[PDB]
Amino acid sequence: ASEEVMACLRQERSRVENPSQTIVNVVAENPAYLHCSVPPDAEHEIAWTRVSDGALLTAGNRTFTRDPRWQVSKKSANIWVLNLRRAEQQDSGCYLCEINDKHNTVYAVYLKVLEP
Amino acid sequence: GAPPTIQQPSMSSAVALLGQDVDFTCIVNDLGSHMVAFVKADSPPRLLSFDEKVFRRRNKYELKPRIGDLHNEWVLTIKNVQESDRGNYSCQINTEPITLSTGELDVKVP
Ligand SMILES: *[C@@H]1O[C@H](CO[C@@H]2O[C@@H](C)[C@@H](O)[C@@H](O)[C@@H]2O)[C@@H](O)[C@H](O)[C@H]1NC(C)=O
Ligand code: NA
Repeated sequence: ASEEVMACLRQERSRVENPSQTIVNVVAENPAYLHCSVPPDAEHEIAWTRVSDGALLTAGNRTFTRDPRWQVSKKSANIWVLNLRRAEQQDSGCYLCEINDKHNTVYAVYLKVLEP
Repeated sequence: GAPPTIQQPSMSSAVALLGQDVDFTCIVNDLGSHMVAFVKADSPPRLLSFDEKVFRRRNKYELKPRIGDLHNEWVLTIKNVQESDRGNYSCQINTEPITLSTGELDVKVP
């Protein structure tokens, strides 16, 4: 379990250390919220990817995956949110937010969904 | 009535020489309303294009969507390949589970 979390967080590639939570525990059947901070005063696009299979979940302003439980939104000026509307244990694992900035930032977030 | 499939020859593995442009082709039958993304399967994986849009570095990566005779060939070009471009490239279709085809690029220096 420790190996799994560390192997997720080691995938971050950033010049500015991730300012958000990078380990998120939730109970199954509740929503999960993963955050991606972008540079301020610039219009960056982001993309969220699920590492277990490599599935692209969202890219720019729109969901990419056809799994209807996922949405991306803007929480504030510089924070994007990947919203998982009903989490299940099998959603546990590593998620990556890639930003189209000059340093090609990747933030990694480990999601753990616990049994109800 | 078939689901999306990736047709031969897609995502052929290649050895290229430094400075060449390199194409990866993903031929998709029965794409329907599904979508196609190209990814560099490093660790972390890097998104190269999604649907008809190049995600970053438009002077490095180009996408030609829906070309060929049957308008079903998706072509990713990597410009001016360098040693850093070595590795695995994937074509992903957003089926569930995802449909993938991956090819490996080697780059040799003169
Ligand atoms: C390229 O891929 C080769 C085959 O490996 C499999 O597919 C890749 C994309 C990964 O998901 C890996 O876990 C699989 O075993 C590898 O043997 C080869 O080392 C890879 N090359 C590089 C440069 O990563
Ligand atoms: Na292959």
